[PDB]
Amino acid sequence: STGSATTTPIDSLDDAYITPVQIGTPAQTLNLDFDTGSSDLWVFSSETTASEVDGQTIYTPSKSTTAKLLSGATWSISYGDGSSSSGDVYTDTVSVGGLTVTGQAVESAKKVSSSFTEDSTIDGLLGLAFSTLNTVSPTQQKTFFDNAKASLDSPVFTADLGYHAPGTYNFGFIDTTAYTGSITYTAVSTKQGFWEWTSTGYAVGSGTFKSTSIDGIADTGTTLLYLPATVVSAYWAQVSGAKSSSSVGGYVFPCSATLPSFTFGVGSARIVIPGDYIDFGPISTGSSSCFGGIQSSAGIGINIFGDVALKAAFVVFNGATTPTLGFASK
Ligand code: NA
Repeated sequence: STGSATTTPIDSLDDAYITPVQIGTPAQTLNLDFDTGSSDLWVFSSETTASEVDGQTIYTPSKSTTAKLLSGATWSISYGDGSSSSGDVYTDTVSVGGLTVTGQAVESAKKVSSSFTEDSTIDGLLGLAFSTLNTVSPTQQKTFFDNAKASLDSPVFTADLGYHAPGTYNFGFIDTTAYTGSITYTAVSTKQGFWEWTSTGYAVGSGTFKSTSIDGIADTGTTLLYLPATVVSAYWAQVSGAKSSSSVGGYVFPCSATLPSFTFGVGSARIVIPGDYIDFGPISTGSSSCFGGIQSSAGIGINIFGDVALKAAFVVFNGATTPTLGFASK
């Protein structure tokens, strides 16, 4: 089997991407944030505290003939941005892009933090990191990908995120029309439960490539590119008037600037992030200070290849017995 679904930016900045997901029978379609940095499929639901729901579409298990309470199971998750959610668990039929899993754990939120309530466009998350991070207790649950894997034509999924445009998540196949050149594969460590890999270095603009190992994660659920402070300082030093602002919480730059590209290495291959991808616009409405898309990972404890990086590439998440990542230009 295979599946193919379109993923759509939630706003004009590509802050996140939503993908429609069918849950239950008859289908209830919710727009989920596919997150390769976490391992829970959780949804706004008929159980979510009413004051914490503001425009999201909810999953109502009582209206699904295939829903069953997973008795005694609870979940609770905290993300890198300080957001959180928790609740109880149902099993139900879940389909993405035509690919169906029966008996998927659907984590029903009883509580969500303010950042979720305030984002009306995201109805929940679909985690695609390794199932070792799943938070369900006392019986850990599998991701949608791990439950689909054995049925797939190939044990893979691909992320093809758009810049200010829709893109695609595919399950079970490589679309050889979706990228240019060849795919370069690189090793993955699953020790922390992430798609963790080592970039071979970077360049700023037309500058020389610096060969240096940068360990980080491929995380579709993180907007920005978080790299070591040395690398980030080298990038922003090429933008007149850029500076790190403790008040704003990262590097800002004049909105009048033209940003340089940023290149990262994947083995001997190179992925180029155009400068435009690094512009996240005014820090507040009408400001002439703009927020940068490359930020320091110092204090986060890991480097994160978030959407700024991933949307410059066709990315293969190879879930074979020995996982690997692949990157191609597009
Ligand atoms: Na922000």
